[PDB]
This record gives sequence, C-alpha cells and structure tokens, in this order.
Amino acid sequence: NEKTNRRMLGWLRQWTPAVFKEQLPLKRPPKKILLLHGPPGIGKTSVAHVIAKQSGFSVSEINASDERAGPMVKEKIYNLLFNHTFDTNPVCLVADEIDGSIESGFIRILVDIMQSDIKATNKLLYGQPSKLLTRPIICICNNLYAPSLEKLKPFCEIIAVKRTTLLERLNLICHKENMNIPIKAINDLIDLAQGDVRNCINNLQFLASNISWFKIVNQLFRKDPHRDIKEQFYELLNQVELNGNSDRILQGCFNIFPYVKYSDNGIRKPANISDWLFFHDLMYQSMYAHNGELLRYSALVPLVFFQTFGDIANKDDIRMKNSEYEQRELKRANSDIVSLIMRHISVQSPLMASFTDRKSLIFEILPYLDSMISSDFNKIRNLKLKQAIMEELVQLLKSFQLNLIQNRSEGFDVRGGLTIDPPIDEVVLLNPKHINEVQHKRANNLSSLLAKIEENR
Amino acid sequence: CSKFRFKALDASNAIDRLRFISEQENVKCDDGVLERILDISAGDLRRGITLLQSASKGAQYLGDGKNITSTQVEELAGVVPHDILIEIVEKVKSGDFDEIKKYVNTFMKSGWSAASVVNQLHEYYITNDNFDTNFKNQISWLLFTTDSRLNNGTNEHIQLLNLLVKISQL
Amino acid sequence: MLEAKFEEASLFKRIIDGFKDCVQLVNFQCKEDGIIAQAVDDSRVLLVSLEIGVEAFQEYRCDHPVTLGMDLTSLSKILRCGNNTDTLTLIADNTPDSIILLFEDTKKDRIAEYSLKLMDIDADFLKIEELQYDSTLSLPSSEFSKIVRDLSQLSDSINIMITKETIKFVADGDIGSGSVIIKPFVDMEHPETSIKLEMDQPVDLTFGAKYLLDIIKGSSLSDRVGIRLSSEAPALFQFDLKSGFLQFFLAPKFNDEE
Amino acid sequence: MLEAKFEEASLFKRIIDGFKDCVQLVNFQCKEDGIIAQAVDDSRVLLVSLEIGVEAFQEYRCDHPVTLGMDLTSLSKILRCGNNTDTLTLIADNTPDSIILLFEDTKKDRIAEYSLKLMDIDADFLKIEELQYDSTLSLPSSEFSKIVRDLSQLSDSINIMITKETIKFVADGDIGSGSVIIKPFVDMEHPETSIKLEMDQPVDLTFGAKYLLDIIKGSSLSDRVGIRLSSEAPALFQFDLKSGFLQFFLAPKF
Amino acid sequence: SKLSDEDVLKRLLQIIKLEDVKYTNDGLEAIIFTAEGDMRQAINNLQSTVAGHGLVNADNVFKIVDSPHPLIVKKMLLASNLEDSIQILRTDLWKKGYSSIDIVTTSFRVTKNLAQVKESVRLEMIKEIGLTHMRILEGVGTYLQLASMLAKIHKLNNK
Amino acid sequence: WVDKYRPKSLNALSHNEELTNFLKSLSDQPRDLPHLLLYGPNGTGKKTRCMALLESIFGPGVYRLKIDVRQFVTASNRKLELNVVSSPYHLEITPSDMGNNDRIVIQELLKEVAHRYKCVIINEANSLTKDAQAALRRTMEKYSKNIRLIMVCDSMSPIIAPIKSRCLLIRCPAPSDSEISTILSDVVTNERIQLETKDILKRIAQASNGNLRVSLLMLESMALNNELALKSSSPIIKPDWIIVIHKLTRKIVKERSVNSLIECRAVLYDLLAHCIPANIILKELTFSLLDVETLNTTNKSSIIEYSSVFDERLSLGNKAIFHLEGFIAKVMCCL
Ligand SMILES: Nc1ncnc2c1ncn2[C@@H]1O[C@H](COP(=O)(O)OP(=O)(O)O)[C@@H](O)[C@H]1O
Repeated sequence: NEKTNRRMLGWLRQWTPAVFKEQLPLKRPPKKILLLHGPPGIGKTSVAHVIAKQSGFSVSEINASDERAGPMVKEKIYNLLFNHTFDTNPVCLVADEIDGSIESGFIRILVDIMQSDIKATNKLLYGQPSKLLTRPIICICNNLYAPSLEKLKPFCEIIAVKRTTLLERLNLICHKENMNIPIKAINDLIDLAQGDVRNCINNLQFLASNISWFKIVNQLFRKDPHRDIKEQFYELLNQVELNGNSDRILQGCFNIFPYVKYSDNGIRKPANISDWLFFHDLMYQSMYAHNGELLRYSALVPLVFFQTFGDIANKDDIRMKNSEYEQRELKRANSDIVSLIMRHISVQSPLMASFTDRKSLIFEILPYLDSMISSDFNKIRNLKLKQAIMEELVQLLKSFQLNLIQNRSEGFDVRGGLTIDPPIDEVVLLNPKHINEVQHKRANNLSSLLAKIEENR
Repeated sequence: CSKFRFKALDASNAIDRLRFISEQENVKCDDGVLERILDISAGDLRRGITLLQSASKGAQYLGDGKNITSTQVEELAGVVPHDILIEIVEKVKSGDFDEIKKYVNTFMKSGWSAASVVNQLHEYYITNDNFDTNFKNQISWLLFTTDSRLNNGTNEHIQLLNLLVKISQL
Repeated sequence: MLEAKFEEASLFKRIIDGFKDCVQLVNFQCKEDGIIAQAVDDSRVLLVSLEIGVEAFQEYRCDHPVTLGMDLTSLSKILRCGNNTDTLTLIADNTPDSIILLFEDTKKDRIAEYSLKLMDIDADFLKIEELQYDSTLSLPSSEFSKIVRDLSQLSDSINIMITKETIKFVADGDIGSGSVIIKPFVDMEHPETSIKLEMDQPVDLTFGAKYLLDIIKGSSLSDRVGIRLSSEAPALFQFDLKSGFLQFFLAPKFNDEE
Repeated sequence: MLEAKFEEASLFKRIIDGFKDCVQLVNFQCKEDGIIAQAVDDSRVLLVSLEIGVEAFQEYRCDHPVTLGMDLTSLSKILRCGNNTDTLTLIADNTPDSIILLFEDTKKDRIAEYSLKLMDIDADFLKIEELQYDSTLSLPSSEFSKIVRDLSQLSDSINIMITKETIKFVADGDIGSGSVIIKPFVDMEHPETSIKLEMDQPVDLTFGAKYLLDIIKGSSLSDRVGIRLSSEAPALFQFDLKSGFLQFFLAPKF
Repeated sequence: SKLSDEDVLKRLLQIIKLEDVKYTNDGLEAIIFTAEGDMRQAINNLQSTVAGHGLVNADNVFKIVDSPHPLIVKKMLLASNLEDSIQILRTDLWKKGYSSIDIVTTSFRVTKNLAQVKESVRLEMIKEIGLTHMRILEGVGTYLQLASMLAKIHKLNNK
Repeated sequence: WVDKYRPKSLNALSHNEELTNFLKSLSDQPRDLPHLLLYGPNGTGKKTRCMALLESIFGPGVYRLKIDVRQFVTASNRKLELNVVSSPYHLEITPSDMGNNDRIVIQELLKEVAHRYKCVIINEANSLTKDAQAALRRTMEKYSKNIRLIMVCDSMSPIIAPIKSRCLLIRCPAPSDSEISTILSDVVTNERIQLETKDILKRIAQASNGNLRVSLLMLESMALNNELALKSSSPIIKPDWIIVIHKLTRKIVKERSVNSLIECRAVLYDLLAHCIPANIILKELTFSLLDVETLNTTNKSSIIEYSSVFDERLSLGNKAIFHLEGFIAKVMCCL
C-alpha cells in the first residue's frame, strides 16, 4: 500500500505549518480527521503509528471499543488535544476500533470538538474585534458504513487500506537483532501466525533464543485435488475437535449447503444429510440429559458434509449469518403475543378458553379474526348491514381484548396509523405482498371501528 | 438391590381378585365379562378395576336390572368393533392406495387409539390360519415397527396409514 | 382529599413494616373517620387490615374520601426517610395518580418530599371478621414472637391447640418435635405481661409457619397481641394502636393450606 | 439414664458454640462423674473434647451411663431457645432414639421442650493427650483471638514459635508478612491478664489459620486459654470451665 | 512428541543397571509395547512387575498388566469373519470383565483413529458404533447390542 | 359464532347421544369418580363436554370463572409466569404455555391445591413432557380424595402407559356430517342467514372433516363474504396456511431440485415463524401431496413411509425445520 502510505504522510505534512511553524488562517488541512478503513490484520494501526512518528508527532492511542465512558473519556481527549505534553513532540491522537463504540459518546465528543473548532475558525476569519484544534486526529475502523460514523464522515479524509507490510517489519526486527533469517522462513512464520503481529514477534524471539468456525465450514466444502482425501479428512477432524463448537460449525454447514455447487443427480445427497442432521439433534438433546460422553461423536456429523458435498468447484468463500437466533427471538415474541391473547380470552371468554389450544388459536382463530377486521367495508352499500357487522366486530374485539391504539409516531401531523394491540398482524401475516394490501385496507376500517368504539363508550 | 420382577396380571392369576371386587360391589355381569376385562387390560389390574367400575356405573344408571355384557365392556374400553376391523382387512386385502387412504381418513374421524387398532390387527393376522408364513414374518415385523414408532408420540393417522399401506403391498 | 399528618414518621413506618414482605399491593382509603388499608397475599391465605382513627394524627382533614392502591415495596423503599422523629404528612387529591409523602424536621431546614406512583386496584374490601370466635387469648407480643421463632425451625406447620386453661403451640418435623405450653395468669406487678384466655370451645388449628413469621412483626406496634381462633374462619391476630389496630387474618391449613 | 440440669441454658449454648461449624457429628456420653463429648472434623486434623463435672450442674443424676451421637447443626438450631437465663435439662433413657432438651422459666409459665433425633456413631473416644508438652503457655483468650484474627488475613498458615521467654506468631503470604511477639509477664493489678510460659524445649509449629479461627471461639467460655505444644503430637488449646474444660487438639502442618 | 522405542528402552536399561534387576528381552519388549510412548507408565509397570514377581518376563508383564485395551478392540473390528470377531469380543473383552461402555468408547476411538479402511466405511462404522452408544447410554447396554453393532459394521463392510 | 351458541349442560348436547348417556351415567354418582382422559379428534367438542359434565357434578357456577396469575422459581432466577383459569368448583391448567418447565408447575401447583373435591382440567396433555407426566403419576394416586384430573388431549400416543392406566379413557368421535349440517341449520336460522339451497351446509361438513369448531368458523367467514346471504355456489373459505401448503405441494410436484429446495426451506421458515406447529405442517403437506393425481402408488407409498420416518424424527427432535427440510428433500428424491 505504498501509494496509501504516501497519501497519509502527505496529509500529516499539511499539519506541519500549524504545529511546527515550519514553512512548506492556520493553513490546516480542510478535513481535520483522517479515517483509515480496511480488513483486520493488514497493519492499519501499525501504518498510523509509523507515519505519525516519522512526521515528528508523539503518538497517543485510544481503543474506542474499550472506553465505555465517552462523557468521562472526554477529559482524556480534551487533555490530549489541548494541553501541552511534557514531551518535546506534539501529540497525534490515534483512535482505534471507532466502529465498535456501541455508545455514540466518543464520536459525539469528536463531532462537538470539530463543530467548536469550525465556530472558532469562522470567528477568526470574520470576527470584528475558543480552543482551536492544533493536533491531528487519526481514526481507524474495520467498517466505513457503520451507522455511528455517519456524523463523523463529513469531517474525515477517508483512506482505504487494501490487502508484505508484516514481512518488511519482521525483516527490520531481524536486522536490528542481528538475526540472519531467510525470507522464506519469515513468510512461513507469517502464514503460521495468520497475520497476528504479536504471535509473529514471539515466534521470532523463540527462534532467536535457539480456525474461525466460518473458515472450517468453507474448508468442509472444499476438496484439494493435490492432497490425499484421507489426510484432508484427518486434518479437518482435528480442526473441528480443537474448536469445541461442533454445533455452530454444523449450523454453518446447514445454511451453506443449498448455495454450494455439488454434482447433483437427484438431490439425494440432501436426503442422506437430513438423517445425519436428525442424528445430531438427538445427540444434542441427549447432552442435556446425560454426562457428555456423546460429545466425541459430534465432530463426525460436520465431516459427512466434506464427504458428500466437498467439491473442487467451491473455490469462493460463502459468507454466512444466524437466521436461527432471529427466528428464535421472533418465535419467542410471537409465542409471548399468543400467550397474552390466550390470557385475555381466559379473563373474558369463560368458555372459549376451554376449547382454545395454542395451535388452534394460531392456525384457525387468528387468521379468520384478521380476515374479518381487514375486510373491505367500502363495498357494502347497505348502511344497516355495515352497522350490524361493525357492532359484531366491536363485540369480537372486546372478547379477544384487542385495543385500537392510535400510533401518533408519524411525527408530522398527517396520518397517525391505527394499530391493534396486541399486534395479531405479526403472527398471522406470513406473506410480504399481503402485508401491504392489508395495511391500506385496515387503516380505513380501524378508523371506522375506533369511531364506533368511541360512540359505544 | 434384590431384583423383584412383578408379573403381568392376566385373566388366570387375577380372575379371583376381579371376582372378589365384583362381589363386594354387587357387580351383576355375565359369564365371560371379568375374564374379558383383564384380556383388554393386558396385564394391568388397575385398568381392569377402572373398567369394571365404569361398567358398574353404566349399568346402575340404566337401572334395567340386567347383567353387564362383554360388548358393553369392550365398547367403553376403546376396542374397535369386529365389523369395523373386518372392513379394514377387506380394504387392505382388496384395494389401492386411494381407497385405503380414504377409508383411513374416514376411520380417523371416529376416535380410536392407534395402539389398540395395531394390537387388534396383530391378533387377527397372527391368529388367522389363512396366511403364508412368509407373509406372517413381514406382518409381524411391520406391526413391531409401527408400535415402536407409535410409542414415541408420533401422529396416529400417519403411522396407521403407513402401516396399512405397507401391509397392503404384501 | 387525603391530608394526614403523623406526629412521628416512625408510627407509619412500623405500620408499613407489618405489610412488608408478606403482601405486594395495598389498598388504602382515607375518609371522615380515618384511614383504612387492606392487602391480600397472592395465595389468598393472609389478609392484612389496618385502621387508624382521626385521633392518631396530629392533623387530619377529609371532606372527600379517596381510595388509592400501591405497591408495598415502592412504599417501604421510601419509608426510611422519616428519621423516625420527622413529621410525616400523607397528601393526595380526589382523583390521584400519585401519593405525596412529606417529611419535615421541626425547623424549616430539611424537607424530603416524595411523589409515589399509584396502581389501579379494583376496590373490594373484605369484611371477614366474626362476631364470636371459639377462643380468644392475648399475651405479650414478644413472647408470641419467641414462640413462633422457636417452633418455626422444626416445621413449616405450627399447630395451636386450646383447651380449658391451656394454650399449646406445637411443631413436628424432620429433626423431631417441639411444643410450648403457656397458662393463663394475671401479673399485678405489671399486667402487660399477663396471659388471658377465654375459651368457649376447645380449638385445634394448624398454620403455615412462614405466615406466622410474617405476622409477628406487629410486636413493634403493640406490647400485646390478641389471637382469635375459630374452626369456621381465618384466625385473627391483632395489634392495637392508639386509636386503631393492625390485624392479620390467616386461613388455617386444611391439611396443606398455610 | 441422662438427667442433667444446667442452671443457665447459656453455659451449654456457649459450649456447643465451640463445636459449631468446625465439626458435624458429636458423640456425648454421660456417666457417674459427669458428661464428656468428642467430635472430630472430616479431615481428622481437629478433635474437640469436652468434660463437664457433676458440680457444673444444678442437678445431675446418673445410675447408668448413656452414649449418644448427634448432628451438631441440628443441636445448635435448637440451642437458641435458652433465653440464656432459662434453665436447661438434658434428658434421655438408657437406650435412646432421641435426646430431650427441656427449657423452663422460673415460673411454671413457658416450657420449651425438644426431642432431637440421634445418630448412631461407633463409640471410639480418642485419648491423645500427652503427659508432657515441649512448651506450655496461657494468656487472655481475647488476646489470642486478636492474634489469630490479625495474622489470618495474611495467610492460610500461622506459625507459632517458642524460645526462652519468647512467643512469636507469624503469617506470611501474598500481600506480605506479619508477626505478633508477646513476652511472659505477671500483672498483679489483675493476674487474669498475665502471660505465662514454661518452655522445656523450643518449639516451632505451623497450623492452618482456618482451624485456629474455629478454636478462638472458646474465649466465650474462659478468660484465659492454655496452649500446649509438642513436636510429637497435636497441639492442645484449652478453655477451662467451672468443673470442666473444652479442649481443641489440632494437628500441626507437615 | 511421543517417545520412540529406543529412548524408553535406553531409559529402562539404565534403570535396570542402577537397580540390579533380572530381566529378558521379551519382557522389556512387552513393557514398551504396553507403555505406548508413556515413560512414566513404563517405569511404573516395570517397578510393579519387579515388586510383584522379581523377574521382568513377558509372561509376568502380561499376567500383571493388560495388553493395550485398544489393540484387542482393533483386532476385533478388523476381523474378516463375523464368528472370529464374536469370539474375540466374548473371550478377550466380555469374559475378562470389560464394561460395555469401555468397549464401545474404546471402539469409537479405534475407528476414528483407523487408517486401514477408507473414509466412508469408517464413517459408517462410527455411525453404527454411535447409534448403539445412544442405546448403551440409555441403560440397554448388553452383549446383544455390541453383537448387533459388529454385525452392522460387517454388513457395511459386506459391500 | 362458535361461542355464542355452545351447550352448557349435558341435556344441551346435540350429537353423540351414547356419549351423552355415558357422561350422565358417570355423573350420576359424582364423589366416587376416578380421573378422566378425554381423547379424540381436535374440534369434536370434548372441552365443552367436560365443562358440561362439571355442570352436572357441581352447580351452574362452574362457567363463572376467572383468570389469575401465579409465579414460580426454577433452579435459577428465571421467573416462570403462568396464568390459571380458576372457578369456585374447579381449576384449569395448560402446561403447553412454556418449555421444559412443565414438571415444576405441575408438581408445585397440584401439591398446593391438594362437592368435597376440586376438579382439575389439564388442557393439551400431549405437550406434557415425560418428566412432568412421571411427576404427575404419583400425584394422581397419593391425593385421590381431594383432586380429580380431567385431562383433555387429541391423541393418547405421547401419553405414557402409567397415566393411561391411572385414569378412565373416554373417546369422543367426530360428529357425522348430518349432525354438523343440523347444527349449522339451527345456527343460520338463529343468525338469520339466507340459504338458497340447504346442501351447501353439507358441503361445509365435507370441508371440515368432522371439525365443528372449524365448520362454524368457516360458515361465519363465508357468510361475511356473501353478505349474510349464502348462494348455491358460495366459495369455500380456506385458511392461509392451508393455501401456502397447497402451493408448496404444487411447487414440489412441479420442480424437484436444490434451487427449489431453497425456496421450500424459505416457505417452511415463514410458516414456522407465524405460530404454526411443524407436526401439523408435515401432516397437511403429506396428505395434500398424496392427493396429487400425477403420482402413482409407488411414489405415494414412499411418501407416506418418509413422512412416518420424519414424523418420528420430529417427535424425537427439537429443531423442527431440520426434519421438515429432510422430509422435503427425500420426497423430491422420490419423485
Ligand atoms: N353438543 C353440541 N352441540 C352443538 N355444537 C356443539 C356441541 N358441543 C360443542 N359444539 C360446538 O362445536 C365446536 C367444537 O369445537 P371445540 O368446542 O373447540 O371442541 P372441544 O370442546 O373439543 O375443544 C364448537 O363450535 C362448539 O361450541
């Protein structure tokens, strides 16, 4: 990334007139913050440190993910930006992992400092007869499009670090320790350390004295044509066993297998794997009932995916997600809504509660109740029949204890949508096309039903 | 611990207790009722006593002064009548998948326990001396598999339909 | 409106200490002749009933009864600001969403004021007290507390048996059995230590020890405790106040019923 | 049979407080010359041994010794009914399944009576006390408690070292080290505060602080504590009673 | 890493020279075979054999120490005919007091670490060893279950 | 509506006269009454008959009931919240409202509760875990003079044998199409519906498969579409999930591939996320796949075998989609 490293150095040299009073209203860069983004382990932090030191700045690093007290940190950042350090050298602030700050405190403080400096500069330019930012700020993220950074981006100079720099650093350490290491062995050490700089330096020191579950899932669908299938199988078995998280690996395999290319005859391969997956579910249920002796067999089920679906065609890494946690939380929320409706029926309908099972309520009663509420009353020309149906629907809303709430969360005084509480809609409406049609019809019906409920009150 | 195995209480070793319970409660029944009750109990004196109490209540409510019949006992015990079982045998012997499926859907409307239907079919098929031994091995294994699947909380309709279809292909 | 000023915040704090733990919701009602309050536990085996007459207050004004329900825990959380010697005034309008507790020291100095959120409870005060009970007895409340604290260790059930001139508390459980037998007696050297007993019919009832333990708290409000038992109704344990009383009605165990 | 009446239930309650926590099962035996009791902890490093002579009671009758074992926890659970001033009578037949504790107030008024279930324990009383110990010392028990409470914070081991006219308690652990040095002295202004020491041979033993902490409880029974140490046997810490004593024998470390 | 045969043999020879023990080549070979690269276990077995019989001979070592449990299990699973495997399971394992749980678990380990047969047949044998296990853990652990497991493994190996 | 017209006594029942007479016989002497287990198809009217039997054992106040709440503490600080349907003569518990914590609620509540006795109605006894049933096994026998159980279930298959023996078994056969038609006739004459021809009511029965709860609800749903006047060719109102399952079977018989298996898994996820049990999904899917006339007997036999196998799998597993997708893939491989 030499071009990127020269751009960073060029941006830090634009601070030189303001900080060092050297000749290349304060001639500062238009963008006062440098924002570095890119993959982990490529040296973002190391490049920020080296270029800041090379430019004559003292480097102060803050991890933004660990500092869960922006309002307090505030004092640290204000001292580091505006107070003279005892060091002869001006401070450069390096903020690492700024995308990890779940609490916008750190970013709000930086935005407040930038806005205060813009107000102070405009007063110096236009003010007829306020702490100015005299120090550079470097911020490092993994993700540029993180919601927290949206307010900071306009003040930032954005620099992408793409995927050598570790090899150059390790060579410089070898040369300073008088170690004659062949460049091949340093590459093999980098590959062993997976780009961990700390692990690399420790392994080098030891020489001188003398698998993410996702990566395993993608490896389970890959066959190398140049290695024995048995050696690959034992290597994968050892990696699955060392990880101890066989369940997450299998859930990964389950989400990936439909998208994987596998020579297909009749999609039987999937039928054989449903029986294993069922075997895993029985084994996982038995782990809570019996002392975990059965845990040794849990590593075998992921390896059936390597045997059945492993192909040379699968060269690209498929990214994955956790639909199950979202489905479990949604199933919990829907079960809680249904449990609340069942309690409401028990309090009002003395007999209905005896005939209503949870399943019959979800599949039979609630879909019909919603179809009755969503029915187009605008097609009914007979006012008497419209009034009678509306009186029966008000009686049904009362039997199920369904409250019409005016959600006034619109915010702009136009059409506060009426919503049913509890929201039966989230339990019954499975089809996204039907959701939009039903919402438009319901809005006119619910206003008529609310007016009738108010008339009855 | 010393292992004490309690034996199933069939008609032979429990007819005395059942007759004592019937006499102590003035349960006026026919000749082959009590022995039949335990036959439905399949080695369970508690279920037999419960069935006897139910039959006595049903006979005291009527007040006709007659004796309890084996048919009245097997009616409230969940036993499928003989004619309904013979209809199932006819549908299994002669009939295709569609007719068997329709008759099973109709039979599941009338509430019967699938375990009792499987037991009655097993008794009929193993007891009848009109089927080949090769057919008998297969019917025994199929009934065993169906009972083992039903003993796990499965859907009675699907298991019964699968059993009848598998034994119809024989 | 509600306007009741207690001379010492301490009295109210001890009263609430009595409802504490054993009940969650309390329904108060102030009126022309004073304040009453009722609370029933979830299992419905214990009813805590309070009555404070107008004379128990330093100042009381009521031209319009007000009923208000609240969470007991929230109330006690706030009930440790009385300094005991502080003055406490309970205040509420005729249609309240809150109850105001106002603690003030003699001098204008420090004024602690709270605004407690109320709960809506269907007004349904019970009137389960009997005309006559099978047996009636009173004894020092500290003595009753000890009796309960002794036996409690042995079982979850403590039986009270009454026969002519004899009161016997019994517990029997795993580690063994215990009993405390007391006899009626008049002590002129100070009659607040006497043990009275009026028996119209021998009684023998069992109560859940966990509940009797909740009830003994009333010792802090009165020197003596009155216990009224009947085979027809919940037992009544009563702690008299100056103009008022705190009552605990406890349903006997059927065989298993607290 | 067992029939022992304590003037004040308090004495028995404090005695049991001494067995409390550090042991689970206690084996009592009443006889013609009094009551004895022994309890050994699970690891077998501590023996608690009691002796109460006939004169410590207000009334004692024994025409036939009775041995009875019981759970200490069950006993203490019941041992808070004495009002301290209540009278306590221990009662049991010659072949008991239970032990009866009877607390009564002076007047006929209130009578709390308990029937505690007994445990069967193989009778095997130990007689590990020595004729002579390397060194013997006594000092106020409150002082001994403070010494133990100080050092305990520093380590799980407290060393006791004795040389001519010098007693030194030492603890050394993570945060640092501590020591308490005391010297023999006769205080005539009140000799219950004196510190006596008779040394036949210098001693240096280490004990587990958790155990010394259990032992200090005896302060509530006596003003002074006697400590006898030997390199040949468990150390003896003794708390005298009026006609009796509570003894704790503790095995040194390695 | 594991200690090769030469290193453990040299250490045992040094210990024998330092202790003046009567030994023989086959006895030391059996000791090293039962050690499986475990020097501590090797020295412990040597000392136990010395204190129990005095002479370190293969007969004594085998009568006091057990032939590596996994090797008999491997020979049982690698059997070509069903009757041979059944006789091995009956005589070597079942008639000597080896519990069914140990047999099935040792069986799983042997298979997982097997290299004579292919991957798919190994996975099928592991599946059969594990379905049985699911029955062994439920309290149905008997000789019939292990016999059925061996029969299913042979049926899988029966093409 | 189903609730507006429901029998409240034994003399108000209008089908299964032999069952009504058996219930009257069983309620003639109410104190010497053993525990009862009502089993049969879902929607037959067993929950109404149990309440009608209670109305014969006790006064008419059995229907005046109230809903309360009770809290429980498990081995951890997770608080179990359970609502209880209570009456001055009986109480109703539904252990199907929680996970594996049925045993705690069952044992504690029944021990606290334990004419002269108070009836207990266990709703949906099929969801009772085996441990909860084992806990109830001895509670049914130890307290038989104060607590009598009336367990309502749809199939005795998951009920253990000890519980089956510990209570009388009462079967409730689904009412005939004629009785359903007669009930719908009284309903439409009371609700003032207009029928051009009576036979439509029969068709309603033929669309309900003995279910009265579904029959009345569908009749009322189609009465709102025809504006209180049913014609000779009024369309049959089918639930949304049934239409989704039918479209799923059409997709199955039309395309058999992995790309279609992905959208099948998506449809299964959308169905499971909206409070639809997987056993009913599998049952309806298999039954409507057997109705496909394009397949032959060889395909239907394999389909029913795979459905039984995967039904056993689902009854032995917890991740329901893991078995549903496997069954769908096996059916795709069969066709
Ligand atoms: N005796 C009866 N006569 C007429 N309709 C009845 C009778 N018993 C029940 N029903 C109705 O038939 C339907 C049966 O469904 P449901 O009540 O849910 O069954 P269950 O009582 O088994 O839960 C309901 O509409 C119910 O009110």
